[PDB]
Amino acid sequence: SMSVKKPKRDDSKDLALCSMILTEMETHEDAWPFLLPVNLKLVPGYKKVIKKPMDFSTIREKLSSGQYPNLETFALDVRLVFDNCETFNEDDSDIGRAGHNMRKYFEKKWTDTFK
Repeated sequence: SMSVKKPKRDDSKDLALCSMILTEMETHEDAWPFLLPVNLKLVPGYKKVIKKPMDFSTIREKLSSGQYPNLETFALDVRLVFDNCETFNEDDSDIGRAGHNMRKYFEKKWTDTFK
């Protein structure tokens, strides 16, 4: 509350660290469904079904241009990638498995870096 602050967590290395995590996800072999925005002209359903599209390239632009206020908002866009994947793909498909793998991969790096 007013004039009563929790001790200050050092957040000066967050930007750098999220960029590292993002690079590691960009270079994973199961990143391919996620590298670029889904073509809304060529994939029936995607536009109407998926209210907030997200992909790694879009995350990378936002991070590089100060569009993440904190590490929580960045983690949200990353999860959104995989939640969208689950909404639109069967678990038993190459893309559905990629999404599950990439989520697991992310959540470990997140925990190992920040918790």
